Amino acid sequence: TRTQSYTNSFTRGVYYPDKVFRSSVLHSTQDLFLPFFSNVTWFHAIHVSGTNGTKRFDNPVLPFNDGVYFASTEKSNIIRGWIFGTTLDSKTQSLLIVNNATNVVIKVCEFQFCNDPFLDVYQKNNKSWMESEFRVYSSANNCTFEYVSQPFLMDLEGKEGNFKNLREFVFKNIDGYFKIYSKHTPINLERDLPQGFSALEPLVDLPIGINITRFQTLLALHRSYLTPGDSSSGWTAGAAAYYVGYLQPRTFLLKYNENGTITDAVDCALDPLSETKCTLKSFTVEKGIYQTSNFRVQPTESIVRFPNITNLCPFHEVFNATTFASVYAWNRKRISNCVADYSVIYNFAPFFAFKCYGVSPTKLNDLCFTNVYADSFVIRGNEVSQIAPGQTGNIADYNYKLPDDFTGCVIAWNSNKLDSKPSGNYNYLYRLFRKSKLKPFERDISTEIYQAGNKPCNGVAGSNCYSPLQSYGFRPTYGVGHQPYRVVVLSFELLHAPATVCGPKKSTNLVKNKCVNFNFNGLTGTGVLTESNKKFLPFQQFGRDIADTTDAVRDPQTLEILDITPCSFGGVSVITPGTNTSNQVAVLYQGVNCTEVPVAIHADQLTPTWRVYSTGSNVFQTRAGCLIGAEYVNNSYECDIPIGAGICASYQTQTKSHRRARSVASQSIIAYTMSLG
Amino acid sequence: QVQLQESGPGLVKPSETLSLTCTVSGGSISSYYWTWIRQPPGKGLEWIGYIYYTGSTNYNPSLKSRVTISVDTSKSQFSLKLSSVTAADTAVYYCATDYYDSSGYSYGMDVWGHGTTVTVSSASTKGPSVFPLAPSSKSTSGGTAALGCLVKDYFPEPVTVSWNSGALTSGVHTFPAVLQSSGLYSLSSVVTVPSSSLGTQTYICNVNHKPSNTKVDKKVEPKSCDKTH
Amino acid sequence: DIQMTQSPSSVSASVGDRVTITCRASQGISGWLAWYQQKPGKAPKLLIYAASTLQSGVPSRFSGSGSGTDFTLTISSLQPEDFATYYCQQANNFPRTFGQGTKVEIKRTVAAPSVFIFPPSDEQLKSGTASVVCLLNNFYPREAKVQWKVDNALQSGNSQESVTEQDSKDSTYSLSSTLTLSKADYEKHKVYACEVTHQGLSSPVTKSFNRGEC
Repeated sequence: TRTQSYTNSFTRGVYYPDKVFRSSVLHSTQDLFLPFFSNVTWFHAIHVSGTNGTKRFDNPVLPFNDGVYFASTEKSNIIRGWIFGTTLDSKTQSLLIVNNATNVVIKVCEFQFCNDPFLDVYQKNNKSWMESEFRVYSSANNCTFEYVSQPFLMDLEGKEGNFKNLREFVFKNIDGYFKIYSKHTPINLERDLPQGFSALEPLVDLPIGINITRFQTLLALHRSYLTPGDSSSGWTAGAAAYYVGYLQPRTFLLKYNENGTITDAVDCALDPLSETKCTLKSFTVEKGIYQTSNFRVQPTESIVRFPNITNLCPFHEVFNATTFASVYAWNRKRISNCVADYSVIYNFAPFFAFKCYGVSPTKLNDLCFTNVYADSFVIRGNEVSQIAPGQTGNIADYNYKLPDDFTGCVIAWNSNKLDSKPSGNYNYLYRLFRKSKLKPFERDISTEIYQAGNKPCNGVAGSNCYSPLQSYGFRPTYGVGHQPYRVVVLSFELLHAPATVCGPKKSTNLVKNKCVNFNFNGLTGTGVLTESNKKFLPFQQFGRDIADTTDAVRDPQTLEILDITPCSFGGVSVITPGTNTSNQVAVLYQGVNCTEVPVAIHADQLTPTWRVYSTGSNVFQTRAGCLIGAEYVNNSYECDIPIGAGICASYQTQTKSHRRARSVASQSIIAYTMSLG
Repeated sequence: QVQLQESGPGLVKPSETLSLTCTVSGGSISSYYWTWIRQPPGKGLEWIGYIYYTGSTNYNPSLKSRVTISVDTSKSQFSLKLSSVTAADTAVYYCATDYYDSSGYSYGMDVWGHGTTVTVSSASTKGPSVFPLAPSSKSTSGGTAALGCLVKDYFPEPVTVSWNSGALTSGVHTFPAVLQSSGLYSLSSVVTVPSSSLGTQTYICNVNHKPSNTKVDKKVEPKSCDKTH
Repeated sequence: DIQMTQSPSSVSASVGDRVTITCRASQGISGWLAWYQQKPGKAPKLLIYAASTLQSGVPSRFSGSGSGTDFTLTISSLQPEDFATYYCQQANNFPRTFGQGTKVEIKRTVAAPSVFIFPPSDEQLKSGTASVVCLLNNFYPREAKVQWKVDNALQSGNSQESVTEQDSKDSTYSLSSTLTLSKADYEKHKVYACEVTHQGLSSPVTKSFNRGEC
């Protein structure tokens, strides 16, 4: 059995989210198919050599990633589809049996047979039972879950004859994301995929997580005869053939019209033409060069390893404590060696303010802060807004005096039902008579009075002196300003030390020789995380380099000198002549050795290794690196596209182009030298 | 949730060295100032110093040039090397966690240990020869019965005398150690037990000694007053 | 070096009173003090740091106040589980000194102990060093004069007492009176009793335990 390979132009597009958008180009990093890749071309033959002998190309294809299963059927060739995990009756199964008025999905662990045939011939008066024949199964077990979906997830139109359908699958643990559509080609050419753009929308999702490692195709026999030329052959000789693809986690681009339809699709890791469309949110690239990324991408799973801690932070003992204190001796309690869970905080009260100066509350959940302090106090209602960076000293800002560079939140809420009393309201006080402005995070517990110039007041107020710590009077007979408000000012600290307070993120495994996403102890990187031999201090983390780019970070659990080298060469420019002129790009390398590309060593579209090639696309060495994709001529022109080191690029036809002659030249890429005249 | 388990000697000869170990279990050594603190018997608390993770020591002017505190960041441990030990150094050493924040706060001792007495002497380590206290018939005035375990002739101070492997909790009394004329301590563990259970439950009295390593047990039974039936 | 000094060395009161322990110093600490607690023999557990801020798991009965040199600690309700020695820790400079200890006592009503004298065990008689113990359980404050008596003759200081600490639940004490004697000193006599002279026990208890008779 010999199989061929066919390419895809622009098909296999799928909506990533489940919402509608209008004039919004969203960029996401998920799993989707790649055009211009090889697809298997299993040619299915329908023949019979006996009553029990059936010949059909039913091979156990291995879906390391999800694959496209086309539906190029005439009437009823493909009706179902099998999915196995081990083919040994050890994992849950799934069947998409979408037949006439019967769309029952069975997910029972069964070991039926090795080859599954399908016919539409009633065995013995099968009009009373279901239309699905009982020759598919051989036993029965405990039924876990079933589906009684009424709508048919199968497009069948026996009038057109051609079936250019697109179907994809998603093997996620959350849902299945079954996307099925159907189109029709206007030309009766061979069984090839037509060119053009197309998108798929989800129809039915399955919340059952099943480990899928083996895939099998299902075909309907529909022979009913043994000799060619009958009412089922010759006139309807429609032995079909289907293709299978594979997924690779890359970055995709999608556009949404005013109605919500996708027009085009751009993959960053296909050609240097499309690399400029991802780094810059645009589809009409201008003439010149741009700074983009190489063909490398991110893998399926990321690494988010955090320090080994299993203790919960005592945030409950902070917010809903029994009794608070006046703001001259605010209760500041540090939190360390625990796991931060910023979810029980919202379960306390309808907070009037949640101003998080510094770290945004979105990323505040997972950053692995060094230490966390919890300052709790009761301030006046209309004076809560003064507890913030800035806010020049008011009558209450001389007690806390938040600094100008704060990296925490300010949670506050009214407590009139726990603090206000008819008589007992003098327990809460505030400092009013101060000498100088306090320092950030500095308390000034004191009972000495302020001398009023004339005579030194020695513990007695008398004529003009006044005792400090005046009462607030938080009685339940005021408005919304003169009410007690319990404020919890969480302050996060980030110093060079092993982190002790992290978010609720699990710890993954270590994958060295792979370009996985770097998320160690809050640091975000996208380089090669492998073993190195750098020199680090014993208790020092988050190492840096001569530049501000993070070069190495020690693992939080098992100390390890692991450096972060970039997955791309970085200095890989892209010469774009414009999406409205041509589609030729000369790749520029900024001071690098011979082309390696560790990720795409032998990709489909490889610009180097084109020494013996005509009409442009040649390799040359420059002072700023290597020039691949153009030619060199001893002529000179203006600054059309600057390459560097006195060399520039220009998109001209050729040096020999006469409009009155019969010799018409191409429009390849040619590079010239710069002249001063 | 940090804990501190202490470990070290119990009897140190004079003029020698003194070193114990407090293992950190509950977090990494990068926040607290894991150090020690001494407490002589029947007097106040005296400090020792503080050692950070970045090798920073600072002792008291009294015992400055007699202690060298160290920290093992690899196995998460820290020890206190006390040289020139004298009779005045007999104290119950504790491991505590101090921390002062950069802004200016001065959080006190949050996490503590359990205490390891360090006696300075040159005597023996007599652990065995513990005797029980059997009850009688006239010792049941009120309905209960006292059951004691006279720990006699034992030099090491720290004892963890329990009852029935930590089962009995009510009535267990631990008297303070008292020195005899020969230099050996003597104690007892009397538990209030009702007379209705003198012959049903077990009366195992455990005695553990860390330097002696003699964790022997013994059962308490009443004296058989009827020598004929 | 700051020398912390505590004025009240022993605050004896009853359940429901308020104890006010003071702590003065030489150099003025701004606001950083601490109060500890270690009841039986354990390590001093922190209660209020920075002299005003309580710690996770500290009852609301404790409350600190003061500034400069004078600092106080006000226990609102004297729960039975409060008998301990409270300390004060200066936490301003590097050398952190402590106080002198405040043995807070609880004054309950008058109680009557149980003697429960232990007869000479036969196991310790084989070695030759026995000791008859006079026990006292659940009585009033430790003020008690336990006098031994052998053959109608008082001893001459050949005994050792061990006064325990006040209980955490019933707020009572305990006392043992070992009578250490040699083999020859524990065979010429037969009468062995401890005279109990307590405030509650008006009549002196003449409970006697003969040497291996009962």
